[PDB]
Parts: sequence; C-alpha cells; structure tokens
Amino acid sequence: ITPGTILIILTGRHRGKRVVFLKQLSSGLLLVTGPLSLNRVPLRRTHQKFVIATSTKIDISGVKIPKHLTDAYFKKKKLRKPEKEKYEITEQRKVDQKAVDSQILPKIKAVPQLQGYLRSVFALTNGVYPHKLVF
Amino acid sequence: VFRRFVEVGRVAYVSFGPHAGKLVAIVDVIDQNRALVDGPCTRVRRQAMPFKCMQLTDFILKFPHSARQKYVRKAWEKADINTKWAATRWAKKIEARERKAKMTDFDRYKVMKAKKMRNRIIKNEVKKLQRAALLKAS
Amino acid sequence: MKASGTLREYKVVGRCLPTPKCRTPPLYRMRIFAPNHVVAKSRFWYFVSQLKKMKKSSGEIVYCGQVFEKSPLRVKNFGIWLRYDSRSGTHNMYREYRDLTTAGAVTQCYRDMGARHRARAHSIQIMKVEEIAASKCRRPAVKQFHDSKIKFPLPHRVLRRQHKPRFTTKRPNTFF
Amino acid sequence: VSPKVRKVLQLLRLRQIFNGTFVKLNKASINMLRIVEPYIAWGYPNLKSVNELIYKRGYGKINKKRIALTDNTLIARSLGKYNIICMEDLIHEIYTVGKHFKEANNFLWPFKLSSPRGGMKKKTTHFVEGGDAGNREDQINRLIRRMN
Amino acid sequence: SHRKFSAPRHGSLGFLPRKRSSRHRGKVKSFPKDDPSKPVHLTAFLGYKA
Amino acid sequence: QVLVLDGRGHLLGRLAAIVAKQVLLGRKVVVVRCEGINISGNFYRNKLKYLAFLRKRMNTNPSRGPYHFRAPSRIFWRTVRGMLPHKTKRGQAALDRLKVFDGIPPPYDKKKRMVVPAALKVVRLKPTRKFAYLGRLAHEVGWKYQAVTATLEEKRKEKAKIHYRKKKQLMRLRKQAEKNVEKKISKFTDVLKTHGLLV
Amino acid sequence: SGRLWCKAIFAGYKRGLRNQREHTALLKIEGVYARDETEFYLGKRCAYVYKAKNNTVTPGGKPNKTRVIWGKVTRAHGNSGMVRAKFRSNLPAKAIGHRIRVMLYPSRI
RNA sequence: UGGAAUGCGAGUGCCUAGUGGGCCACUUUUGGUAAGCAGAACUGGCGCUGCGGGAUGAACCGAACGCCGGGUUAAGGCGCC
RNA sequence: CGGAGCCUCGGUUGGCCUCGGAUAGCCGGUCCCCCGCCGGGGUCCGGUGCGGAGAGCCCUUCGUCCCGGGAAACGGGGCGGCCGGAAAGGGGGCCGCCCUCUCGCCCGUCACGCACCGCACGUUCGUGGGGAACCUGGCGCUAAACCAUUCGUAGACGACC
Ligand SMILES: [Mg+2]
Ligand SMILES: [Mg+2]
Ligand SMILES: [Mg+2]
Ligand SMILES: [Mg+2]
Ligand SMILES: [Mg+2]
Ligand SMILES: [Mg+2]
Ligand SMILES: [Mg+2]
Ligand SMILES: [Mg+2]
Ligand SMILES: [Mg+2]
Ligand SMILES: [Mg+2]
Ligand SMILES: [Mg+2]
Repeated sequence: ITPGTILIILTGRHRGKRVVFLKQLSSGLLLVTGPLSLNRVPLRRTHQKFVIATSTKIDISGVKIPKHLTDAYFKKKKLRKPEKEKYEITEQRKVDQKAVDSQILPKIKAVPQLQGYLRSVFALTNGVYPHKLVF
Repeated sequence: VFRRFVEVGRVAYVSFGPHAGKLVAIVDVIDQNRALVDGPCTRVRRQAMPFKCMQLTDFILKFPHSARQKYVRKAWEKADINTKWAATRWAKKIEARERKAKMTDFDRYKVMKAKKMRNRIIKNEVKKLQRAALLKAS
Repeated sequence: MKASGTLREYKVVGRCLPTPKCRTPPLYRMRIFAPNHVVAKSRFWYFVSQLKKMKKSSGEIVYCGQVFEKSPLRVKNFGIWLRYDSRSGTHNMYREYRDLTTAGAVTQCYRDMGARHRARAHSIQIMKVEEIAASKCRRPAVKQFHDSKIKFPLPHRVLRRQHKPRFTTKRPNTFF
Repeated sequence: VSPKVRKVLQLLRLRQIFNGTFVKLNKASINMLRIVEPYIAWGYPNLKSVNELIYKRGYGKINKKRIALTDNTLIARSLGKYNIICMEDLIHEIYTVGKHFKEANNFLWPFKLSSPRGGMKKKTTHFVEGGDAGNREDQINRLIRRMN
Repeated sequence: SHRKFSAPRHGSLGFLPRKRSSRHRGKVKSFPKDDPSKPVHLTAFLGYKA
Repeated sequence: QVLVLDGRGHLLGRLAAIVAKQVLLGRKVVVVRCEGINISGNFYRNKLKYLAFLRKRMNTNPSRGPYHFRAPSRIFWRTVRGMLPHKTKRGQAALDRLKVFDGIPPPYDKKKRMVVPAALKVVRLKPTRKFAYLGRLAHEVGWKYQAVTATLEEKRKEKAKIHYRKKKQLMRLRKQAEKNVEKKISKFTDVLKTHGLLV
Repeated sequence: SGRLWCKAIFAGYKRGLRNQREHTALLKIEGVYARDETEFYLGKRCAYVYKAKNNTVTPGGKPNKTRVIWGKVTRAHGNSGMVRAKFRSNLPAKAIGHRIRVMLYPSRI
C-alpha cells in the first residue's frame, strides 16, 4: 500500500469499489478518495486490513493534500435523538473534495481506461478464486 | 506410429520436478526408467532423471553417448535450440499460459472490455455470413 | 539393519583394543552400506565378530567416514555378490545393476531382493561390490542397455495428474 | 515395566515419558543404560543442545520445589558454594562434566520435554533397527530440537 | 438330522402367494410375440363358461 | 449446479467412491450410461461374483431382502450406497442427491457430460488386463432392456451427429468471420495476445 | 455488485473415527485442493449464514430472518486444501454439506 | 581427602478391615494325541480400569484417568463408509 | 387465463444448448477423386503435451447527463404464423406485423446522485415452494365415491362379484 495505489474496499456500503490511496493518518487508518466523480466515494477513512491492494498505481507524488485532513477531521460527530438526526455534508468537506480531486483526477485520466476501471466494482464469479489471481 | 524416441541427443521438456519448465538433452540412458540428462544452456547440471518427468520434443542434437558437457553445450549452440524452442507452438502456449496467470486485476478488466467488443464484432459478421449462405440456397 | 532411504557407503576401520601381549593390534577395514554412520558402526561389529574373535567391548572404531562416489556423472554396471537367508536355506547370488553411484546400486539391490525374494535387509549380507565393464556383464536385463544407438519410444503414457482436474470435459490422451 | 527396569528408570530420574536428564558416562552408568535400553533414547549432546535445554526448560530443585531458573540468584544461592553462580557456569559444569557435575546436575529438575514434533520411527525397536530406542550417539540432537 | 425317508414336497412354491386374486377378469400377462409378416389379427377374446 | 458424468469407460468401484464423496459434500450428481461402466477382471469372474450375490437371500422369506437389482443403473446405485452411511439421515440425504440412468434420457442428452480421469479404465487399468461390461453383465443376470436402451442410444447418437455438424458449420463461419473483420478487431486482438488469452 | 466471499462447504467436525470435537469445523473451499493453496485463507473470516422463523435485528439494516454464526480459519488440514475453522458457537450438525462463506478480510495482501 | 556410581529424608510402635474360588500373556516347564485341558517357575497383566488402535472382544498393541483451551505425538492409519 | 399484501418453508448468491469415440493413436480442413440418401472413404494440407485448449468458452452490473470518435445500418426493443420435440416430448431459431428507438456495445469530453462522517446478515435465483384469506376482470363446469339396499361367480368379519 503505497500512495496512489488502487485499493478494493471489502466492507461498508462502498464495498467492492476501487479507490485511490492518498496517505495513512496518524491513527493508522488510511485516507482514500473515490474520486467522488468516478465511484461516489469521497475523502474517506478506511482500515488497511479491510482492503485489497492492487498492483495498479498512479503517481500522486506532486499532489498537495491539505494538512487539516486528520483523524479528528473525519471523526463522526455524535447526533442526539430525543425524531432522528441526519448527517449533512459540511461545505468545508465539499471544498476539500474538489481541492484534492482536481489534482488526482487528471492523473487518473492519463492512464488509458483507468477511469472506467475505477467506475467498475469488484466481484467473485464462477471459477475465480482469490488465492489464484494477482491483484 | 511413434515419432519421438528416447535417444542420445533427444531434447526433452521437463514438466515436473525441481527443474520443471526447462529443456534438457538425453546424454545417456541408465535403465528403463532413468536417463542421464544435461542442460548446459538451460542451467541444469548433468544428472539422472526419470522418464516420467520428461516430455520428448522434436529436436535431436548430434553428439556421442556420454560425451562430456563441453560437447553437449557445443551441439546445443550449433542447433540454436533455445530460439528454435521459443519459436515452436509448444513454447508459445507456455508463454500464453503465464501471461494469463500473472494478469493484474486491472489487466483482467481491460481484457474483458477488449473481449467484449471483439466478440460483438465477430458475432455481427457471423450473422451476415449466415444470411449470405441462405440466399445461395434460395 | 533397515534399508531406509538411499544407502551410503562407509569406510569403517577398527581393531582389537591394545593389550600387553600385543601393544599394536592389526587394523581391519570394511565397506559398509547403511543409512547412517551409527548404523554403519553397528554392522561393522556384526561382520568382524563373524570373522574375528572381536566385538565392540574388546575393540574400537578407529575411523568411520562416508566414501563418496568417484564418478557420480558416469553410467556404470555393478556386480554385487551377496548371500541371504530364505525361509528354508542360505544362498549366494550374483546380481547386476546399472547406476551412477555404487551406493545406489546397493540400494537397488535391497529393494530388488525384497521384491523378488521377500528378503528383509537383516537377512542379506553384501559380500562384494565391483564396477564391471559392459563386456563382462551376465544379466540380459543389463546388457540390453549396452547399445551405442539405443532408441525407444514411451508408449501408453499413463496420466499421473488424475485429480487436477478431478472432473473434466475431455478424456485423456495416452499417445505423445 | 519389569522390576529391574523400573528401578533403574527411577535412579536416572526418568519417572515419566519424554523426561530428560544428563548422565555422565562411565562403566557404572553405561551398564545401567543398557538395562533400560528398550525404554530410553539417548546420545551425546552438543553444546547447542545443552544451551537450549537449560535455557528454555531449565528448572532448579530448590527446597524440593520446581523453580524456573528466571534469575541468576537462584543458581548462586544453591550452587554458589561450588562456584556455580550463573547460567553460564551451570551450562559449563554440565557440558564439560566438571568436578561438581553431580551436584549441578541433580540440582536441575528432570527436563520435561514435549512430544517429538514430526513423530518417531518406531519406539518399540532400537535406533539401528530403524526404531528409536537405545544409543543414537550425536543423533540425539536432532531429537532434542524436535522435543525442546 | 436327515428325514428318514425321502418324499416330494406338497404343492408348488411357484404359485405363491395363495391369495384371492385382485382381478375378477383374467389378465393376459403375455401376448404372443408380434410377427410383422403376418396379416393384422387379434390375439384374445372374452367368453363365459356356460 | 448438477455434476453430470458419463458412465462409459469408468471403473465401477472407483467412480462410486468419487461419486459417493461428492454427494456427501452436498453436490448433486447425475450419472448416465451406467451400462457403459466397466469392472476390472475378466467377464466370467465378474459374472460369478454377481451370481454369488444372487444366492444371498433370507432363507425363511426371500421377499425380505437382499434385493438383487439387475439394471446397470441400479447396480451402480447400490455400489454407491455401499460407500455411504445410508442408515443415517445424513447418508440418505446424500443418496437422494444422486440420479443414475441407463443410456442418456432427457434432459441430460442435450447437456455436456464430464468424466472422472481417476476412474477411467484407460487411466487405471494396464491395457493387457481383461475387463467386463456392466451392460453385458446386467443383461446376463436378468436385465430386460439391453436391446431397447441400445436402440434408443442409436437414435440419440444420430441426432448428436447432426448437432455436431451444425456446430462445426458455425465454427467454420466463425473462423471466416475473424478473417473478414481482421482489420476491425486487430486492436482488440493485440490486447488478448498481450495477456495470453490468444496464443 | 457481486459476490465478495469464497464458497466453502462444512464437511464435518474435527474427529478421530469414534470421537468428535465439535468446537472445530473442517471446511472444504472451492478451488483449494492442496495444502499449499490454503495459505491465502488462514485467518480469514467465516460465516455460516442461515434463516429462521422469528425476525432478528440486522446491523446497518432493519429486522429480517437472516442469522449468522461467525468464525475464522485457524489452520490447514491434511494435504488436500481442507482448513479448520472455529466459530463463536459450535456449528449445528444440520449444516453439514451446506454453504459456509469465507470472506476476503482480514486482508493480508 | 565421611574413602565407587546413581538416586532418595528416614526410623519406630500400636490398633486394624477385606482377602484366603482366581484367571490370562512372552519366556521356561510336567502330564496328555491334543484341548479355549490339567499342573508349575519368572515377570507383567485382567480381576479393581477407563481411554486411542486391533471392525467386534476381560487379558493383544499404545497409554493409564481431576474440569478445560491451544500444540504435538504413541500404537495404528490416510479410495468411500 | 389476467393486484396489494399476510403467514409459513427453506436452501442458493452468473451461464455453458450435447459428436461419436480412440488411447501402439487422435482432431480440423480439403471434396480436386471414388461412392450415397448435403453425408462416408481416399488423396492433399494443417495442428497433436490436445489452444477448434473445461489449463477452456460465453456474460460481466454503479446509474444518468452534454458533446465527439470508432462499431451497427443486413441494426436493437415490442403482436400474428409455419417446420421442428415422445426414453422422463421445446417460454429455441425462422417468416410476417402497425409498431418502437437510434441509447444500448468500445475509447473519449463534461458533471451530477445521501458523499449517511473505517466496520456484520450486503449482492441473485425471486413475481421461489406451500397455506389461508381479501379483492378485482374475462372464459368455462355443473360430479362422483362410501354407507344403506340387492347378488352369490364371493365370503370367518372386512373384502370381492
Ligand atoms: Mg504438524
Ligand atoms: Mg512388548
Ligand atoms: Mg436323505
Ligand atoms: Mg424374476
Ligand atoms: Mg492353565
Ligand atoms: Mg471378586
Ligand atoms: Mg492394581
Ligand atoms: Mg488397564
Ligand atoms: Mg481383527
Ligand atoms: Mg488436546
Ligand atoms: Mg438470501
């Protein structure tokens, strides 16, 4: 798992979606992006034990990720119920999504067919066994 | 009916064992089950080898039985067995196997797309050819 | 002795323990084919005991070491003189084998003597092993490989990978 | 177990299966080992065997109790009068059969070894017969690795 | 021990079980083997014992 | 879903052992052409083996078993039943996952048949050894439908030959099509060759 | 969307011939027929998934009839790709010969 | 210089139940054609004792047992059961 | 034949729609030659550690939007008919239709969608099987069995005629 590596998410609502690794946060959780425009996965945290690292990489060496994207930034904010309470995408989050995506996305489109790869979803099919195939 | 023979100089492909996937030449025959093989140009020391693990190819080098390694390598270079092997359909099918076995997850996705389009173009043409033959009968 | 695995040839030197009568006893040597050296020394004491008034208590092993094959990359014919006990007697045999190492020919002998005569290795005493020239061999099974232009096919090649796949759409081919 | 074998096994302190002890060899002890030949596997240990045995499975007999040798003071208090005051002195006394081998060795509790990982050939016959019993000389070390 | 004097058994075990027939009208268990070379004809009939 | 096997050229016992394990693991198995199954040993000694089995009967009431089935399908079925714990619910459920047939009736006639190379006579028997046919064996211990099965198996093969000729016709077109569109599919063909899918 | 688990069969329990150790399950995994191909699966999660009569809560979802016993692969078993699995509760004997799910996490690749 | 090795805490006294049909195996051994027969020596067993293997079994082989988890083995095994 | 749901039973989590077979031999073409009711034999040419490979093939699923480029145009989707299937019988292909779309496929441009803030039972087969009911339209049906009685071709009673 090196920065720019394409990871397959195995759990959560985004399971099976191929995402881009950005960096490891101070708590050991990984920072990934969809990018949101390709598979609808935002700047999100994920656990390394719950992803499959592929051999497909992009060079995000020249990407500047904001320094305020820390574990505390992504930590859930408790919602009180006495009916319900709905999570609302803060405006700062949307601004950060475009800041990071606007740099990573052109690098994705350099690699032919890569964007289509990130739109697709991973699945096991007839006769396909994980221990046999390279990622 | 038999076309390939265990004989001095016959080049065999090692299918299983420590040297699987390599080419050796039969230098001598020990008994019904073993041969003295040599692989100077394919990184195999002269040694005993069961016929079970071998597969005779179509090449036959020329050197005396039990000739030492200098002349087995010498004949291998003369016949250029390494390039002759790699140009065979047998060698190409081995290469085609390991290309597919090492395919990356992204590579698998690109093949599916290329295969998906190629399969559609061919099927469309086959329909037109089917229609063509129908008129000749009609 | 259990002929476990491929045997090895050992050179074992022993003697009587020195005594006031004979301050320097003579040295004896034996060619021992055994699985390891601990077995090799044991069989030495079993053979010298049969030939001399000697045994482990009243003697010592001066040298035990493995004798390596001198031409491991060359084919040779071996003649093996042995005696063995059957269910109803003792017999002397001369056998021939084609191998690369003398210890391999002896290992072939034990597996062969077990196969053709139900002889356990504890009843077999290999007396002598010699490398024999192709002209001096007696056994037709060995002599038929003395052919400079030997050639033969491999008919009816049995399928050995019979469970990969276990179930298949196509039947195997025995001709190659 | 026959009465003679049973008494000799208690004198060697091998009262349980896969128990281990060091024995210093001489006419008195080699003839004892012959009597219990069907019941023991023995041989000549090398320095590494003495090390790993005493380090991983070394327990002192202190006040008639089985005490793990987790501190040098344990050795020094009991065997210090013989100038054995550390694990290295204890390993040196055992390995070289020092003048106080008897005391340093009886101080060690019989080593409780595990079942051999990888199995045995045949416990019911001698080593030279393809079994396990009797003297296998330095081949004891291969056994000690699989049991220690 | 063996029975003193030999004698055939009473009855045929080939007609077992000795039970009331399930059918009142006799069933044709086997019709004659058809011979395609003969003219079309019938092979059975029903009558009443007068 | 269902593993369909061809009984022709397979050795009775070896096929049953593999088939018995498959249905214990929960797989549905169909075996067709049970009359094509083989048994090692000459025919006469295999006929004797079954005639001895025919002698086993409850002396006081033969209707109470053993039941000596004469169809090759049922002979094979009883052989697989002998390799299962068939007096427990687990074994009977496994036994219900096996179907056995003489010939190839529908729907299996129009389905691909797998073989078991570990049970194939050509793989397991030295070519000099004698062997028996379960169909001839069964016919000679009271099986009554050898001739009909052969007659219907002769009609199926004639239909299968027509189907194959149509498949060969469609493959000849396919190879021709790959030649007509060689220029339109060249780029996609390099992708396959690059990754081994085409040699 | 698509399958994200490997197909495994609950072959039986750990046992000798006349003794049964129900706390360990023997799993047959599709396509794994050697002891050397089982290394990918060691430590992976296993899930016996089934249905019952009464509705039960669903994490991240509303109550339904699905139920699961979780477990993980602990080690290989034999020479032919079988693995030993341990579950939070011993598997019911009615599950022998039925599907066991083997997940792709905890991922080590 | 507690005078070979090794191991081990020993000595001693009262009161005392049940038992006093045994039987089996290696080796030795008497009678008998022999016996799953009768009678002895030695040791070990069953009786009193489960447990893994010998399909099944008093005694055979392995191994002796508090209630458990993990690991490894013995004697035995690894087509399917 | 053509709506919502409610109980209950479970399992499952893409499909392979097929020569016959030989194994000291096979497979595909070639019909230019010989036979036959397009198929068989020969010749000739190719493959044969089976690549016209089950070590395989088919399908492949994030959705929509804007505008391009390849591919289709003999095209996709949607009501009437004819060949065809019996071992335990086909919701296959084909001919018409009046319709309905130029989007389906591949590579690009352009953005969007609960982005539910790391997490399980997700994802089908599924209008699944069975049971009650509630509707709501059309086309159709108006039986037997047993007892009782009688018979005596039957019979301990049942049963049977
Ligand atoms: Mg192990
Ligand atoms: Mg014994
Ligand atoms: Mg009489
Ligand atoms: Mg009959
Ligand atoms: Mg007696
Ligand atoms: Mg009593
Ligand atoms: Mg007692
Ligand atoms: Mg006991
Ligand atoms: Mg027995
Ligand atoms: Mg345990
Ligand atoms: Mg479900």
